[PDB]
Amino acid sequence: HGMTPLHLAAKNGHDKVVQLLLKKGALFLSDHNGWTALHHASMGGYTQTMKVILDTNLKCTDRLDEDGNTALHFAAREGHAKAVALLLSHNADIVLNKQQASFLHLALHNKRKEVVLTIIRSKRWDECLKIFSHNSPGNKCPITEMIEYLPECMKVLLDFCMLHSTEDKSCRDYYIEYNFKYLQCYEPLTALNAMVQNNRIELLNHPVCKEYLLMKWLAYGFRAHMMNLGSYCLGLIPMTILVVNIKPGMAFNSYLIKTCMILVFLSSIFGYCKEAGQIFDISNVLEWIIYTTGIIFVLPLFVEIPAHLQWQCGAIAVYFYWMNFLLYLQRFENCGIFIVMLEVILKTLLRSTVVFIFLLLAFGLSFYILLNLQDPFSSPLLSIIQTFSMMLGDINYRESFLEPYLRNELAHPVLSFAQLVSFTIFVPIVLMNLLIGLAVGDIADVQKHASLKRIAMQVELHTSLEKKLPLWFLRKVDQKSTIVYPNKSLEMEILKQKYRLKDLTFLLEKQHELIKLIIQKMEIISET
Amino acid sequence: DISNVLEWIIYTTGIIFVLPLFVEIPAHLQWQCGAIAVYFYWMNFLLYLQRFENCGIFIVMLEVILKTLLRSTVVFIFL
Amino acid sequence: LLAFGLSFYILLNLQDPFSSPLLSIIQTFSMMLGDINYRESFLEPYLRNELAHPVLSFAQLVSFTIFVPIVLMNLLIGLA
Amino acid sequence: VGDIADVQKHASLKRIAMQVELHTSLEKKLPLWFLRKVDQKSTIVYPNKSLEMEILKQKYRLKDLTFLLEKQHELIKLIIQKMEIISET
Repeated sequence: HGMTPLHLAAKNGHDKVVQLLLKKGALFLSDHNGWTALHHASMGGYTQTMKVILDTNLKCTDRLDEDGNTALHFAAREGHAKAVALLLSHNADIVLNKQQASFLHLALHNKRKEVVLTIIRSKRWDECLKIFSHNSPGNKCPITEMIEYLPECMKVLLDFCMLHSTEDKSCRDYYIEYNFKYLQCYEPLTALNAMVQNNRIELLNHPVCKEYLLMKWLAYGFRAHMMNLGSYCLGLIPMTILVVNIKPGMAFNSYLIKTCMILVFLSSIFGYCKEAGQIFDISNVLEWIIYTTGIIFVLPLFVEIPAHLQWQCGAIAVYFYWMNFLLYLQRFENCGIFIVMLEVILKTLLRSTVVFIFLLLAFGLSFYILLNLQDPFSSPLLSIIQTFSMMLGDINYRESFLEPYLRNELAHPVLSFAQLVSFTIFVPIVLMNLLIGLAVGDIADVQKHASLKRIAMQVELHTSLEKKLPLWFLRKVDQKSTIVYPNKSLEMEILKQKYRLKDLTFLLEKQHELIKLIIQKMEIISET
Repeated sequence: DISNVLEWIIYTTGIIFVLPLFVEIPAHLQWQCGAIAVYFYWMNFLLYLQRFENCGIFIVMLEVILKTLLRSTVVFIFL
Repeated sequence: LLAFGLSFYILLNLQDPFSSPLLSIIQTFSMMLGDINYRESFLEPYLRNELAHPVLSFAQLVSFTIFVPIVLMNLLIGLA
Repeated sequence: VGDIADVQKHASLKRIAMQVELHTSLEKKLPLWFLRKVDQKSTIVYPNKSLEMEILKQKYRLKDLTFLLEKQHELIKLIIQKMEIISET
């Protein structure tokens, strides 16, 4: 196979033979597949023998195999944290080699926890961040790979980003400093966008990232709504203060309404000045209704219109302004979840109303046919609205059933009561108890991961902004460091147990095979 | 066998509704038979959408609650 | 509530229980539970043609009766 | 709420189990010669138009482990059975 007795001695880790072979000139040969002996000491992590090799000649930390790997890779693959610490104790170079994968990434693909704890805790660390190749097909940054595989190593890395001094003793000046040099690399927010795609919630609740989002929020994110929503609120309020300060009947054409009339008119065509808004299709049809009927409302600034069509256009206007204003509060924090719940139930009900509109059509026609001569069932599309108005428990039953029954105005009396107890079972109880049960299942689904959802919403908001704002403006507003004065699991538990058991049974193989070897080579005379 | 009794009601009262195509009937019994007809047509039409994909689950939920309530209404009818 | 409260104030002004804002908006708050009157508020004015915008009001009403008594009150149960 | 969450517990399986019931109820009614031209058995698509099995996998690895420990321990009994000693007596 190519092996030379220095390599096998380092393969099974016996320090006393590897020192004497080096004392009798072992000459550090490379075998087939290029595995010099320090790779064998790394593959196994026999650090005592590794101390022997390093203290003699040092012409092995630079050797590459036929894969081009160093022994830092093979110590990281088998995950021997004492070995890499001994290797990083000396000046050991790092290369990307025939896979364009580096040393730190290779520790992460084998998911070895303890070595990358010791990597960041050791010195000579920041250049290992910088040595990851850009535009690599499998692993661009190491920090996004740490998000992809080992989140707890990211957590202790974030623990090094946060500083303290004078620990709440005077409590009037208390110093807390953060560092955000890790959350950068162009493409924005890459260390944080990786957290939500690998849905690592504890890293998002880590107080470095909360202060990191609060930096993006206070620099421009809170200012973004004040230019966005504040424009819309400038379109909103002069519609609303117009409708209160005039009666809904008459038509208009003092010294407060004329400026109010033009103000919604300019903001409507300001909405038409954009085909799409600058911040990233329910709102597209909604604003299009909003922008049409706003102009038609204040159209008596230019041409006379009848008051009937004017106020009709105001009805669609003021209803849909505040409806879309509810959609502008969707991208907030304290008010954000209740819109998301509201749209899920609305999307649940609207994909359910294509089913139960026939249920309404059944009772709607059957009440139209049973009790025609009453006024509230005098027509279809009056019987079917009344049936929709009786969904909640608004069955009238006195002026609709009893007071006509005792004067025998019921056409089919035994049928109508039989329809009614069928009705009062069907839509107010079993539909409305179905329709509650869809809500509780959907809201608990939302509240299952709501804390991740509002953060994933908020990091979406900045990344949708960051590809729109010019980068020269970014350069002065980013701070990348804060100074804070406060005086103003069961799945990964078993998964960690699986890797320890799989390592255990692998250690039992080499033990059993070696125990086969003592039987293969042991003399016997007395037992024969 | 819910549809078997349902169509059997559906098929009787349909004929009795349009029975003035052949023999004259009073209007009171005619429209009475139309009331059972148009109510149970759309009720069974809800059962034909049961075997669909986008509309399928809401019938299955509707029948479970109805089977829950109807095995409960033998108790609370005394209440 | 401000959307339907003004929209009912603008659609059916000439009734007494919507005769003013902060009377239309309390009545809209009182119609949260299923207290949509619908007889003396919609039907009995419609058959005498006292509705100013009839196709809009019913279109507002089925939008209303969906929105606040069902999906808000079923949201608000689901938070409980 | 208890019954709907029971339905939504396995609804995605339920609508599929409903749909495969629908075809199999049909397929034993349609004549097989009509089936022969309408089946295609190949498609061409243009888009431009767990915790239980985790422990269960761990049980089989542990049960194999303790079985490997039996043959190891029995063989380790065998080296004691056949090994000479003089100095320790």
